[PDB]
Amino acid sequence: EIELISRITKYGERTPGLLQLAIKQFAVAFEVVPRTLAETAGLDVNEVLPNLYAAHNVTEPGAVKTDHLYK
Amino acid sequence: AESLRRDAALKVNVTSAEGLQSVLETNLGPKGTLKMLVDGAGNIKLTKDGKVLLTEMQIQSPTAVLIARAAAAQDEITGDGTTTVVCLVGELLRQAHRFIQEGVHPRIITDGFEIARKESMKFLDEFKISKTNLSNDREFLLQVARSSLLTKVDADLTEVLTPIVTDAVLSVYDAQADNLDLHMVEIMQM
Amino acid sequence: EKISGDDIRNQNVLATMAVANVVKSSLGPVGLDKMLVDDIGDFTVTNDGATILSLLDVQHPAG
Amino acid sequence: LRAVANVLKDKNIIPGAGAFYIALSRYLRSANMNKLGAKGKTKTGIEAFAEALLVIPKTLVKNSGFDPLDVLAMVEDELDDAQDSDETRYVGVDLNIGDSCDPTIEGIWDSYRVLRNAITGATGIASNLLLCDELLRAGR
Amino acid sequence: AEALLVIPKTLVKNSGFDPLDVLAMVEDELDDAQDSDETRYVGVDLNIGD
Amino acid sequence: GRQAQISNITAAKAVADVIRTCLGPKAMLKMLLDPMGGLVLTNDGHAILREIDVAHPAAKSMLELSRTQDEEVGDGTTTVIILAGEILAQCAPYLIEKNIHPVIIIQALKKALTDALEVIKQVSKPVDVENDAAMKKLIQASIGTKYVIHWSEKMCELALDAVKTVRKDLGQTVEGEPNFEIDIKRYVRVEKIPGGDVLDSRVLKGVLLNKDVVHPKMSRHIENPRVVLLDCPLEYKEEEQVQLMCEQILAVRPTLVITEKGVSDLAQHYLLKGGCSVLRRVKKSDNNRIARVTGATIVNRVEDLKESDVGTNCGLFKVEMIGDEYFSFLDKACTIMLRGGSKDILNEIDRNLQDAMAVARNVMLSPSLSPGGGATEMAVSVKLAEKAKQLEGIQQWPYQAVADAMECIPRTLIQNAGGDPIRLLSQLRAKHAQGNFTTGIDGDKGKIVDMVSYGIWEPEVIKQQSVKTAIESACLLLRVDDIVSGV
Repeated sequence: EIELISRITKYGERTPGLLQLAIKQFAVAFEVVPRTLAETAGLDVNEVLPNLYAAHNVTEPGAVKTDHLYK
Repeated sequence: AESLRRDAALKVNVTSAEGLQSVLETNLGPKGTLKMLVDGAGNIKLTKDGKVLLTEMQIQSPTAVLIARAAAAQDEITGDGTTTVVCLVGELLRQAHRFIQEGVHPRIITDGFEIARKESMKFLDEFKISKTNLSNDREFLLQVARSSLLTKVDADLTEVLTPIVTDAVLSVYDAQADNLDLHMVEIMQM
Repeated sequence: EKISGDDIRNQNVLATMAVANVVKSSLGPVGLDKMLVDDIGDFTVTNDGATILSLLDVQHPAG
Repeated sequence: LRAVANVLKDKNIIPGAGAFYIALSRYLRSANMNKLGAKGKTKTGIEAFAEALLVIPKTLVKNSGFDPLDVLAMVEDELDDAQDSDETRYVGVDLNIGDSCDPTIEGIWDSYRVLRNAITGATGIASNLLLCDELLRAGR
Repeated sequence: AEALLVIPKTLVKNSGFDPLDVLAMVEDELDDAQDSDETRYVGVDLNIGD
Repeated sequence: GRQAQISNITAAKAVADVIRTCLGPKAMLKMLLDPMGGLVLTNDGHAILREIDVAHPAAKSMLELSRTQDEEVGDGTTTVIILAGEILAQCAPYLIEKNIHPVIIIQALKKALTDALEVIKQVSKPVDVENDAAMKKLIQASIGTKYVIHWSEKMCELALDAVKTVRKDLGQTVEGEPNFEIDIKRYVRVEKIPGGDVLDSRVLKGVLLNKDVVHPKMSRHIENPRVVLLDCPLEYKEEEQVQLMCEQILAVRPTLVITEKGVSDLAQHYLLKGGCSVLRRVKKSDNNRIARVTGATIVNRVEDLKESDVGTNCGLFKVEMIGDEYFSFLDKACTIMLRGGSKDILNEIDRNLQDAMAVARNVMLSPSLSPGGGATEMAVSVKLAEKAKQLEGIQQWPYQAVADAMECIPRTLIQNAGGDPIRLLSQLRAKHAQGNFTTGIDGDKGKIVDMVSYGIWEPEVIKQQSVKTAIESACLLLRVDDIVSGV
């Protein structure tokens, strides 16, 4: 759910027209799944959310993805 | 998360103009009706002048305040057409209120009037007719003076006041550039 | 009026608790300030908690 | 006195009895349609201005009980024959008889200064009433 | 005549596009088609708005 | 509790709700209903806010912050409130539903303000401050839609002569460098002079006084009059004491005598044979400007008056009557003389010229221009989306909410334009990427067009102070989480 956010936002600016507003809100609706997992586990909302974005977003000088996308 | 679509609102401002328009609607023209207005003074007074009607009644509605100020500017400059302007403002809001539900923006409504006003000046110059300064127009001034007289009376008094009003201006004012002063004409009440 | 027993003891705790909960936001330099409005309608903005209790109007013996 | 005072000041005169309002409302309607030099959206509100100028001849016949639609069609029928000929003839509403009339023969005339400030004056007054979206109540 | 113009304004109202702009583009297009001496049918496009 | 934080956002929304349609040159007119039956039809945003009676205390804080910006600059008052008001709207679900700490939001706005100023410096374009023709279209923003639109050609020459006269570079790294070092208060202060013409109006450099000659027979032409300043006037502190005070001034044999207070008739005969004019009724506030345009040392006691005074650089003594009143022309300072055909015309030009020179200095202070009509507000929001991905922190969520508030200013002009706001904002955002932020919004037409043709530009200092005060106003409302009552 977190990894698909980067792919949905990439197609938002690529598709012209009024659909740009619905595509961006389409990826935001997937953020509720990781948020409920942190609330039911007692973890803070301000903790898990920024750690998931920094794990799946890195700067790699190359086309092939590296490290781990399974986080 | 509080944000709105900015609902049209407006309404009663135009509705209050329709109620005020009907007051001066039947009061305009020589065939109109004469209404009696007495507020607190115990003195019966009947007049069709649109400016006098608004000054003798206390209006709490803010809409009629701007209309009351428009009659004061036309009296000190033009001195006539006080009721006609009121009828044009109220009727114009009726046609503009229907376009609100269609989505017509009020700024374009205001901008569209300025375009029609500039185009009206071109037709106004060709439609008007110039009148000579010669003093032989007294016969023509008789029919012109009756325009304002027939409005405020039953038309029986106009025939009596026709030679008086016409000869009042020509006698005091010789024909030159000069100027005119209405204060020099005395008024006696009996 | 005279009130004794544990009923007046609980009211004194809740009264001091309501006053304490107001000044908990100004504790420490990272804390938050507050505005004190009088009957005139004026106010002030300061981060010092010492001048707050002097200008704060509270009717209570422990206050 | 103030109506005759404007006759000596200004040499221009306009006929009354709705002769100017009917001729102006009809001219402005066909002028923008031929030129089409303003805008497509703007001409929507311009039509409301032309229809708002026809209330004056309809008001004069409304107090007397005459049909405002009947006297409106009789004036438009006379203006169609005047457009074909190259002459100039003014048409106006006669309240006594109920048919049309010649304002030059009847002698109904209105001041130029009064009617010039009436169109411009009523434009700004009626515009400001539509510029207020929400009534502001304050001060107490 | 004005009662028949609500259908093209109703179709565009649900799409979100300004019904005033689509009305002006159709009326201005029919005027140029008569002077060009041809037959061209015009209709309201809901997706694009023109 | 949390109820006080909701009332702070609600109070900020209620204040900005009135000025929503008051932003831009297309702003409409508002009707304020007074309890006494009066109405205010003026469309001025900051003039109505002073008469608005408010309840919540945070609404009074927005009125005081808008008054400070109204004195510095004439426009942009409603811009700060609308920009700061929309920030709390986007951050409302983040503070409550998302349970985000308020200081994190405040700290995020501080870091976003630094990045916002960097984008404004990049989108700015260089402009020549010495060009008189370039300053015409700039100051015109405060000119058009006013009575001065006809004289605007002559009004541009009057404003530039006063700013360029009192400005001093003095560039160096030692004591610090003010850019052009302009002083509006003391030097640019304008005094209305009745009579005359606007076309022939010129900028005078010196001190002007409307007082006439106090003696019936006096020479109306003096070659080089020397200004002499004093505190205590000539009078009994009896005939020798007044003459003794004159001998201290006549020691240098001056050809002109200017007294702050009145002059008795006994002192007029003593100074008559000395060949010097007597001028009484001089204000105290103007005495500081006289010493700078003359050099006579202000001294209290007459016996302590120094001889270092000089009357050099005096243009003319001519007393010739102008406007049925006798004037005096003495032309590091200047005195703007506004001449017109009546006092009502000069009263409107006064406030208009002061606001025109305030915008004129705004271009002089920052030699750069920013695109107007919502182009600057939209161009910054585009850069906020790119830098949001590189933050990688908890501040990313409140940082992205700023871009939504940055797009409210261009959406405001669209609400007054009459078109579809969603359709225009979608296409306008894509034009700034490949268009070098040259795509603005046209007010008269309403179709999205470039600003290269019309050439609408505004100085940078207005855009900098607008976004700087908005963050300080939005964060200040979040600083107070609790409100109490009582003395």
